[PDB]
Amino acid sequence: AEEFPVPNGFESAYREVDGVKLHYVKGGQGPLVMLVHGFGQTWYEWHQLMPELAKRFTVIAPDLPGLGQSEPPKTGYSGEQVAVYLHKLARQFSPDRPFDLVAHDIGIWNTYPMVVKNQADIARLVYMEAPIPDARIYRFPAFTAQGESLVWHFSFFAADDRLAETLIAGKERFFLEHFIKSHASNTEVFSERLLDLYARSYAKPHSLNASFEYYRALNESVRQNAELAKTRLQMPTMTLAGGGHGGMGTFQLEQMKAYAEDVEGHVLPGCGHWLPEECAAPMNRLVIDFLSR
Amino acid sequence: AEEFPVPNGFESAYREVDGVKLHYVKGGQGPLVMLVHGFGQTWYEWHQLMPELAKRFTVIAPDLPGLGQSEPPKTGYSGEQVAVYLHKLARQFSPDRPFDLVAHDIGIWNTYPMVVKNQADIARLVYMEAPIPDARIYRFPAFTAQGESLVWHFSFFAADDRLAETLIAGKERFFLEHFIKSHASNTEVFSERLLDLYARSYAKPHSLNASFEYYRALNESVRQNAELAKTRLQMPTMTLAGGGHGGMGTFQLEQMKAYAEDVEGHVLPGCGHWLPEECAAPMNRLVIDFLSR
Ligand SMILES: CCCC[C@H](O)CO
Repeated sequence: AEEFPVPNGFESAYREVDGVKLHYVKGGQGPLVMLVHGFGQTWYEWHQLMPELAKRFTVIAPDLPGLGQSEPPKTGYSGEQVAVYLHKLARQFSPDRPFDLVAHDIGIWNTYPMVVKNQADIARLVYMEAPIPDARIYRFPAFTAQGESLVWHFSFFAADDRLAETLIAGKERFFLEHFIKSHASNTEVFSERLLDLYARSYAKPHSLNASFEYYRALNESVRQNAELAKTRLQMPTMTLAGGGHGGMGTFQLEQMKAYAEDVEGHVLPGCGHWLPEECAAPMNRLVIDFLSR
Repeated sequence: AEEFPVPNGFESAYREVDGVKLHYVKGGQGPLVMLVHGFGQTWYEWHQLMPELAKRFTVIAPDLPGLGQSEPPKTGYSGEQVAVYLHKLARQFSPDRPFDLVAHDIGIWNTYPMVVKNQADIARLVYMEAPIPDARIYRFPAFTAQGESLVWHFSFFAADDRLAETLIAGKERFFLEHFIKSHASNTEVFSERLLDLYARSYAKPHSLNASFEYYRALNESVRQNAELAKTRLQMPTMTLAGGGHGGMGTFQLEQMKAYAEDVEGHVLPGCGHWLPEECAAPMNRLVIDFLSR
């Protein structure tokens, strides 16, 4: 049983990594590109980009531990722990060459440590729409003159007593629609069918919990990254962010400038947080061209 | 019926003010002091302080519009709108003499405009444990290096689509225990029995909604107060804040200095947001002494 439909020419498969059964969707030929999703979503956010990339690359899109059809991590949900699973998965398919990495939202949190610790393994890097966990996150405001802020959910999701699971259970589809649309410019791309699919996936009890455990580990991830960031990133890097409602704007590139020597950035007007779906055509073009250099 | 037990020698009654039936508890004799509660609670938070004050004052403790046993406001939930109800209620009992005011949490939001617009009616003022709505509220962080921030709930409660009521309805007792304890230093005073009492009151559907409408009106109150604050407060004022987990600390006094000519402030160590219950002895003493000047 597949939670989401597989594109023609791709296969849905699993690999055991350190005792954890990881789900992924894979297709194409050539050097490896790994695409890593974020919160509220699964591998499927990449389903429009995948067949285009597959003309030039071997493409793998895993479900993050605990999410989609992947088993929860057996170590923990901090960025360093999760990055081990993703790094070892990629290396199963690209043992002798460096691979490319594209990540969105918490996919960034879950890959940054393996990028900085294994720089020779990473040919090119694309990061979109999330802060790397560092002290900058403590400056985002709780409330705005226009209403709810961008990241008040950091506290909601990190709270103890299973606050988020307890309040959201039974209302998973309702909450996810609110959350997605509050962070979107182009809400029309999120059809009832698409929202149904994403909601059913993250509503699995272990997935609903896994979702928030990433946030419960965020402060630990920040502390981890304070040490890791002493080593700058050397590989060619591109950042993308949305310039419309829900987007990170200039923050993405400005933060990345502190981490990478060789970085170019784009802000996409008329697009919010969910770039692969809200602004598929220009986002896909920018990623494809950057990786094809 | 009575949601909370009246202290001996006090009466529970109602007064219609501009078409809205307000509930209050009243006792004692002498000059009038009005005690105004905050979010998650009702007049009952004052029930330990009330007998002591009643030896020297006529004491009234109303339920805020829509909360406890008071009807929702008919105008709106902004600070200026709600303050009219409270000012008129007080002046019914003290038409020819100024009265004293003690306010906690959103009790501050709902009284500040009537204090500034009717300064001669207010003899002495005590404010505790919340910001006066102004530009400073936009500087509070969404997330902290320790975990959930003090006021991330501002965004949760203000969110469109009735997000908060939809998630919290039917889980009111769970939510309130988490909210209260997470804002406390001395959590032990919040017995299951006491939490049962508070939760039953705010679980009334009109009360759960009313609670959040105060936050949906917060930006309006900020705009209102930008004009009002052009006139400084002239009457003797005292601020209190908790110095422990969940408390406002030095912020309370520092903000009040911008608003008042004559102000003294105290931070109570080992006490969080819920001063009358967490630290009844020192808080009650500070209030009684200040008013008895
Ligand atoms: C909305 C910007 C991205 C920040 C985090 O990844 C939120 O889940």
